[PDB]
Amino acid sequence: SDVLDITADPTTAPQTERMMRINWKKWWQVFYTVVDYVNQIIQLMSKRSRSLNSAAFYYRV
Repeated sequence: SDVLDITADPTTAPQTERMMRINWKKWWQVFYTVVDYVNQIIQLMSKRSRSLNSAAFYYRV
């Protein structure tokens, strides 16, 4: 497919190892996503100077 775009797909390995690694990467990716999410709030904090009511949205509800 394409000009050598797909020339490394047939690893032909129906093994639980790689599959479980994908399962682990799914958790691992969202684990850094939840961090990035909070990090984004910290970026928002810069555009929304004085984010006391924002960060403490818990008590705001």
